[PDB]
Amino acid sequence: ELPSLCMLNNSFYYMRGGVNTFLIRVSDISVLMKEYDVSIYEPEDLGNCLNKSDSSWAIHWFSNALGHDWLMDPPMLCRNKTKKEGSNIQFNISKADDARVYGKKIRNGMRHLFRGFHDPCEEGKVCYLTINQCGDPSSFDYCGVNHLSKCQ
Amino acid sequence: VQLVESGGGVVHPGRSLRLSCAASGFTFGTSIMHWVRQAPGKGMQWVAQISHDESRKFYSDSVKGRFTVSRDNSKNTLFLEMSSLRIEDTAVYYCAKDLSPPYSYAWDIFQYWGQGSLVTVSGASTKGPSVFPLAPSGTAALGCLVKDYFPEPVTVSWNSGALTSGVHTFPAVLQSSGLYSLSSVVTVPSSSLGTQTYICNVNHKPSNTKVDKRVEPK
Amino acid sequence: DIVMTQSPESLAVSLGERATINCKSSQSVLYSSRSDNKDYLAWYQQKPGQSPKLLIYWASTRESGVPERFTGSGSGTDFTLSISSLQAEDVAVYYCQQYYSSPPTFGGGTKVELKRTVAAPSVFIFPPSDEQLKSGTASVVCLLNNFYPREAKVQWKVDNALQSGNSQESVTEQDSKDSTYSLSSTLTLSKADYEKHKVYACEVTHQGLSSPVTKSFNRGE
Ligand SMILES: *[C@@H]1O[C@H](CO)[C@@H](O[C@@H]2O[C@H](CO)[C@@H](O)[C@H](O)[C@H]2NC(C)=O)[C@H](O)[C@H]1NC(C)=O
Repeated sequence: ELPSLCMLNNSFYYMRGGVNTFLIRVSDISVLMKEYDVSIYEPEDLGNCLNKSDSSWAIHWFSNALGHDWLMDPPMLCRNKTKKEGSNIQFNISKADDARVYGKKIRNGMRHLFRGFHDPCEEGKVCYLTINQCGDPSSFDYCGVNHLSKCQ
Repeated sequence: VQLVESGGGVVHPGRSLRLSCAASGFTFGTSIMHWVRQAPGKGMQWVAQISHDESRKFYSDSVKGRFTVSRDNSKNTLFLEMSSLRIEDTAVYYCAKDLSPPYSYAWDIFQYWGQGSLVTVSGASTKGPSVFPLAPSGTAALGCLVKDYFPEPVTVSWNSGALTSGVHTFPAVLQSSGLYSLSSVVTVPSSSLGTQTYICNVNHKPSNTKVDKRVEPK
Repeated sequence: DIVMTQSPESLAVSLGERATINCKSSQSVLYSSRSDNKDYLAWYQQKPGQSPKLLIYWASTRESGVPERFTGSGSGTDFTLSISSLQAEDVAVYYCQQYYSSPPTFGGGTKVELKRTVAAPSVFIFPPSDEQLKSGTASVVCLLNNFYPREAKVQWKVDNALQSGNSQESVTEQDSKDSTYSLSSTLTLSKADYEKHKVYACEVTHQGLSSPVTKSFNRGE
């Protein structure tokens, strides 16, 4: 079942959930907003982020593979599949006093999943983990077989 | 805060036009912008969206690939390049600012709107109006028919701006021909008909017509 | 995608009374859980020519500076915009808008006018000018001047045979002072046909008229 991983550069990581492909990048830019977007509480909310049902699981694996504990840890924000902006899932991994701890979590998890990961974050500055399904408008050119050749 | 649309007039089907929107009173370079059109009818329809940096541009399926949204943050100006125009594109084009905070995804909430610029697409070339009188027969009605003209608008004044009270100038009606027809009337006391001189002063700037016709009783 | 339908097309209320626009969406626009229940619905005011303005968002939250007489309400599929006490200034078109799904969609909008006492129309007929008759066409015009409500029936009659399709109507916007309307009805005929008939009549049926009013002429004159 397991989703095959891969990396290209310092802010270009990938995941393949059977047939589907997912692009994992780090950003400093708070793209998705609280109060406007879908909070993900449990794995069942995930189906509201992807067109497919056979997408939901790969995401669910990875989030938990990172260190996300659904019961206590903060809900990740996601862009509804109603908005034709694409499918976006972001984790608030900021080095700010609030999500200070959660920041350390997902980062250690990443360093464990991807040998080639280094903390790109700035101290006392916002930091986010953005994921996009491949084929989506939000995923762009980065999901082409030009970038995806360099991988397993 | 200010949004002022410019450009837009009359075009032949298939030709191109460019609309610009001048922005002031907010941080233009950081906010998401939109183009919403209103066709003669009622419907308010979304046309395009652009990000603060132009990386993400989205179009409505009706315009997709014919229109091109662009922006110049240095001049705080928004642009819509409209090519291969069709009659269906006839609308007032409003430029609007998205409520979405900086670097946030589009909220599709239109906080501020401009006054809008009219864009008319028709194959009808420019034609001047033919002005016929609506001859009167305790109060009397006098008038002017302003038939077969293109494009809109036409300006009617009575007694060169002296006659004002009880002047009803009806909105233009587009005929089968694709040419506009308009009517203008004025209620006057019956007693004045014999004395007073009544002349409507019609002005259609696109065909450069200026006419002024005297309405004589029957 | 989502279809916003608004109702009633145009309403008229006395100064001070309550105005009530209805808005209905084809799919719910509600997002729930956390604790928060938000309705992805907005209201806009558009006076003539002027820039449309944002009134309400989240279906109930007033945009900064909107007076408290404007009340946004509803949930899921059914929404209502209420103007607690109508002011002359409040005359405009009002549009509801969905922002739950892409693309954002708007209503057809209700038009808000003032409700005033019945006012009978003054009826007038005009024969085609000789100037126009030499031009090869003929235009008979009928004016309904200063009346309320907008609703009235104009029937054209040529030699006692009723006319259809050959006429066009035009109506002024409710007057700024007396809030009455005026109507233009133009019967367009071929010079040829016009000369073959004698009696030309225009029949107005209104709320303010005791009985239909007829304005007519003979071609002989
Ligand atoms: C993601 O996490 C950061 C850190 O907790 C949030 O940023 C802080 O927001 C609070 C309340 O608005 C402020 O008092 C802090 O000063 C902000 N910290 C920073 C780093 O400047 C951030 O808002 C969260 N994401 C969103 C958009 O909700």
